[PDB]
Amino acid sequence: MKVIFLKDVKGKGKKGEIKNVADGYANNFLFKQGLAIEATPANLKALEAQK
Ligand SMILES: [Zn+2]
Ligand SMILES: [Zn+2]
Ligand SMILES: [Zn+2]
Ligand SMILES: [Zn+2]
Repeated sequence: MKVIFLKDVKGKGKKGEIKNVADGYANNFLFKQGLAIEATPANLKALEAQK
């Protein structure tokens, strides 16, 4: 699934990147720890507002 990285995650992604990752890794690690959010239209809008 496509995510937006909020923080660098070594080996996986860098803050600001939008990219595809394994679903289990997004669900159980990235989302759980606030390291990325789902790359939905709503989230991109909200994120751009908060930047
Ligand atoms: Zn999926
Ligand atoms: Zn940082
Ligand atoms: Zn970095
Ligand atoms: Zn946010």
